Amino acid sequence: EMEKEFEQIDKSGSWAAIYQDIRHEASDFPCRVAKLPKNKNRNRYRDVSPFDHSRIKLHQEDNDYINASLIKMEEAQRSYILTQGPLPNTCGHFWEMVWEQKSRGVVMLNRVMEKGSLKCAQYWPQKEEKEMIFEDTNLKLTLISEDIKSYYTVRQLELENLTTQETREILHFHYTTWPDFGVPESPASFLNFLFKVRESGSLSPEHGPVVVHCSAGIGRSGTFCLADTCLLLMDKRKDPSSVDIKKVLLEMRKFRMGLIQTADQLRFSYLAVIEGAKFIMG
Ligand SMILES: COC(=O)c1c(O)cccc1OCCCCNC(=O)[C@H](Cc1ccc(OCC(=O)O)c(O)c1)NC(C)=O
Repeated sequence: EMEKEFEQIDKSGSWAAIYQDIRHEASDFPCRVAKLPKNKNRNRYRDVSPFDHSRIKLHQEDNDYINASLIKMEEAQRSYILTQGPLPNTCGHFWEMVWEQKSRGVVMLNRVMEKGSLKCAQYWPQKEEKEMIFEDTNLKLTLISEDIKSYYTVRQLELENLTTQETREILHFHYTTWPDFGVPESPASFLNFLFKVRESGSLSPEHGPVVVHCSAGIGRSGTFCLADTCLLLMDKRKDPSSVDIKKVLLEMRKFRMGLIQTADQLRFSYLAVIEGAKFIMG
């Protein structure tokens, strides 16, 4: 399978090379809207922008920009919205996107503070009695319940459109033990987290695209979506060994830049997929 290739790359210690090999072949499209001066304060990293063709547009006549990309995998029949961790002034935009895109789940793969620094705003209420209201996009957010586990937390939230008093349940999956720029020692916990997301229905067709993010929404977020899509493919195809992870990644990079930030994450993606495969086949 892809495991065969794994050893090959591992025994010859050529990951770094194979990873750079993908960076060179990766797609490159314009990000003009993201670069407008008008949107300077809406971007966390100047080097991490959404392409124009695949960017998510907010549904407002004001400024429709938000650093977020719709990754649409045709064959896998799955779509994901990869975005940056919300900034102090984009939290309203963030929840507007979730509402407008009909998303059921939000997957956060980073902690608010990492390496002693702020990597994202506290964009969701931490206490039931303290609901948040985003005045700029006229939305109300409320913590309904919370389940704290060893390496991840699942929060049930309620998002309400104050314009129409319409309400929806949003599931928040918080992977809290993923070292920044690194990868877990064992993919098991990662995979276990992925399946929890799958079991909630948030990745299903009857719902809008799941919202995935870390700090930049490319490294850890990339690893999450690459593994999910790969497993889904082996699951659907008549040949579970026909799934080319490198092909899947590149196909994803057509929609957002920098997916998979280090050769290590690439190696981890291979592991996560290979291991997750053991389940996909009985
Ligand atoms: C490796 O670079 C690429 O693949 C790449 C490319 O090929 C083409 C265009 C852009 C690319 O990627 C561009 C990213 C370059 C790396 N730059 C940085 O460290 C940060 C942004 C960043 C990136 C990944 C992160 O974690 C992700 C995680 O692990 O969860 C993160 O927290 C923050 N920028 C600055 C200057 O503060």
